Amino acid sequence: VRMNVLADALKSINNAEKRGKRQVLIRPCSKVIVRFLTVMMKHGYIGEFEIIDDHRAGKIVVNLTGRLNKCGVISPRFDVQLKDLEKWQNNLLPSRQFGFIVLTTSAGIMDHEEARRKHTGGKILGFFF
Amino acid sequence: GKCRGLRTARKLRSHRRDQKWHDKQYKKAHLGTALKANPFGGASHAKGIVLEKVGVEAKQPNSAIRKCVRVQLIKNGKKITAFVPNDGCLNFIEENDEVLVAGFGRKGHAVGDIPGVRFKVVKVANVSLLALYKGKKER
Amino acid sequence: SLARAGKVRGQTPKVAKQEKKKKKTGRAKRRMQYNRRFVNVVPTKKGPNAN
Amino acid sequence: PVARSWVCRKTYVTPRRPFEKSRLDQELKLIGEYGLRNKREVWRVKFTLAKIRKAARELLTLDEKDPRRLFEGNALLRRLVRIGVLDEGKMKLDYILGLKIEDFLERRLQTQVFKLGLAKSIHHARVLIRQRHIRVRKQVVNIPSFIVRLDSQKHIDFSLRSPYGGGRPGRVKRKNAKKG
Amino acid sequence: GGGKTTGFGMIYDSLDYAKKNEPKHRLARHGLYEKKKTSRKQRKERKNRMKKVRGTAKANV
RNA sequence: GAAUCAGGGUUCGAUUCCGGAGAGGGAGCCUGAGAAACGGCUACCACAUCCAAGGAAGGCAGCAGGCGCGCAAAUUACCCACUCCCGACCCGGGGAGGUAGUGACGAAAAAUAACAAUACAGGACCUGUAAUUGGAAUGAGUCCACUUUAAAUCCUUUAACGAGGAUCCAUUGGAGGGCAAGUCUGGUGCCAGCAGCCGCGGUAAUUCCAGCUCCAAUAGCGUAUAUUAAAGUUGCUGCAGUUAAAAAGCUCGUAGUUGGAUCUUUUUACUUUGAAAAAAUUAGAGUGUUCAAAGCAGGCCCGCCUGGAUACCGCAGCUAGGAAUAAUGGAAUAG
Ligand SMILES: [Mg+2]
Ligand SMILES: [Mg+2]
Ligand SMILES: [Mg+2]
Ligand SMILES: [Mg+2]
Ligand SMILES: [Mg+2]
Ligand SMILES: [Mg+2]
Ligand SMILES: [Mg+2]
Ligand SMILES: [Mg+2]
Ligand SMILES: [Mg+2]
Ligand SMILES: [Mg+2]
Ligand SMILES: [Mg+2]
Ligand SMILES: [Mg+2]
Ligand SMILES: [Mg+2]
Ligand SMILES: [Mg+2]
Ligand SMILES: [Mg+2]
Repeated sequence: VRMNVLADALKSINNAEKRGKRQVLIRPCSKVIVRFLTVMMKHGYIGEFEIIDDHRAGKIVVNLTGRLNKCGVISPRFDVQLKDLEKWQNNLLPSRQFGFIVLTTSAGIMDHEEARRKHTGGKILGFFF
Repeated sequence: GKCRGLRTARKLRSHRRDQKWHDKQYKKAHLGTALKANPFGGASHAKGIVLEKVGVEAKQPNSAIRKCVRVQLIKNGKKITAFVPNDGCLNFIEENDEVLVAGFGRKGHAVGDIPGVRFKVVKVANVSLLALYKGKKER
Repeated sequence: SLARAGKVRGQTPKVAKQEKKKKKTGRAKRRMQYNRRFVNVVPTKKGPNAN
Repeated sequence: PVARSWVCRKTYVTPRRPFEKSRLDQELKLIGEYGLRNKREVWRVKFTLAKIRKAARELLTLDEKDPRRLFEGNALLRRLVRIGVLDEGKMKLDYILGLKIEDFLERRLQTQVFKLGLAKSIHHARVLIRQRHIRVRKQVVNIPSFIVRLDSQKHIDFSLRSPYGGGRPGRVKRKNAKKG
Repeated sequence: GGGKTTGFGMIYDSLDYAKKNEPKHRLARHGLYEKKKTSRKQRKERKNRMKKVRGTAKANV
């Protein structure tokens, strides 16, 4: 069955990206996905996304700009210290110039450049570039 | 596929330890059966006694007579066959002559066109066979 | 039949060596290898032991 | 138990491929230009550079306000400049990665003897070092691989006991005059 | 390269002090100290013979 | 800790530091603060030593040495001077330790020529080639003396000599392809042989045996064997499973593993920080051991100045912040 909601969300965004579609349904909306998409949206890879409330786990319609190469998840959510973070950088990211590893730290769901500034580790959710 | 979950280290470590046995280089270096079966006994060299000069025919398409010696070891009494490498170095060896043998290149496997022979003679009566060949020393 | 052994090495006619000039050894031998390859830029590739 | 130290390291790494003609000719040019006796001396200088680069690439990955990057980065840069392989205009950490091994071969004593006109050839310069005719400021040096620091660049001079700088000509010139 | 050698110097106040607090090989380099001539192999063979004899009869052994 | 190593790893650690163990095998004890002690006793087993046959004495996995075993490993050397230890002790003792010898285990440095003129070749005044010539420079070696040190030896220093074929002579492997380097010459004729692998040799052998040349790395270089990388051919990162090796005949099922969304926009796990963590080794700072491997030294004109850093040290345990993620807990017979 469905064990991981974030994985089915990012696989469906990734499949619609290479099909060249403009919009995509994301079924069940959790709050972890919403906090994941905003980090993708502040760095500007996706457009505005509409969240639909249906008195259960809702749906999200996402506008795609056409900028995304690959949004992936990492399973399990390995705990990552700041010592080991740069070894995840050259295994997930295509370059040191762009791309982000998304962490969930105690100060919230962060990309990896923000976690160095805040000096905290966390569990890894996924990545996008 | 493979289990990925965060508590599956025992399943992964034990499955690995079982599946290490299915290749040749791990199996022969950890059973000890092959260590029991080579006559060196895990050593690189051994001294023995030449019992007999033997002629070994080369595997086809090669058509020569490979000059070898039938050697009984001093360490454990195992009888082996060692090759005598060079043009006419069989004439330096006699019977009841104490030689030093070594491996022959492929770490226990048979080499070249000589069937069932995996050793070669190095020293003959405390004199290296390369020196008898080049005229450096004498018997 | 272990009779014929050392046959070709015995039937080789013996040719003594020619006592010749001492080879230079050390840094100076590398001086020759640098000169004979990178200073002689004559037009022309042929190998160095070609006959 | 004994009061002996056993700390030792090698100074060269032999290359992974034994025979590629691109690399063989490339290491031959450094020998002819700089009068080196064997390819181990090319590899020793090549190995010296790689340790500096591994010390460099480690420090490019830390952030710019870490104390260890500021400390060991500056102690790496100052050691490169006082031996002259790096300019004081290029005092940033990234410029270590642009260096070549010809900069360290430029700073041998055998190189800097010849490029001050004290010798006639770079093959001649290595001979004058081993025969104790060259001094740095007060020390006779018979080591051609002496990396001469930038502070003691001025002080390269002929020796005092040497016939080329001082008195007492050599035993060939004397026993010629002893016969006459 | 020659020219320079470097050592230690030790200037005492009066010579009886220099006989008092000095190594006895350093005083023997100036002809003052006289050690006896006996190898320790010769001196250890004599000791083990003395342990086999008890009493005043060690003195002639 | 060591070797390898992009990141992960894999293998090793008898071996000079810490801890343990045993003194031929076991067992029992005395003394003492401390021993189940073995350069202490007491047995028995094994072995072995003198003997007048009545008896007596034994324990090198201490330093040397010898035998044996083997592929496999050093002098029956000098000394308490340094380091320290013990004693009643400033004085004695130390095969601890130190110094020499044997030492291609290995590691660092570094000779075996340099120049000039000719003879020549070139290149757009510069350079190369020579069994031509020229006197210039030095060590190797020999060797007084100092120094060194317990006394020496070696290195360092300096006289005396010490180079032309500078005979004061550089080897080890190769030359079909992998893979740097010859379709040279002579012999052999599927023979002798080579060859890690594919291969070569049966009368014109680019591969054998030799000569000539040439290549490679060089005071080192082959060879055997363990092992690491190569190996994404053990796959955590990272492998495969239609037909190449391979998904159980099918379903149930306990462990195990993994578990939907939900809330501010109790115990833990996690994350950050603090302690406490043996040095050596590693990383690394400073410093011209003549350089370098090293070493912890040193530097400046009566003495003065100055170093002997810092990091790292899985996990577990401890400490204070953080509260996303992940478990978990409170009021439903209201007890
Ligand atoms: Mg004990
Ligand atoms: Mg024993
Ligand atoms: Mg006992
Ligand atoms: Mg003993
Ligand atoms: Mg040995
Ligand atoms: Mg000792
Ligand atoms: Mg070496
Ligand atoms: Mg020589
Ligand atoms: Mg080849
Ligand atoms: Mg491997
Ligand atoms: Mg790899
Ligand atoms: Mg495979
Ligand atoms: Mg099949
Ligand atoms: Mg089926
Ligand atoms: Mg959930």
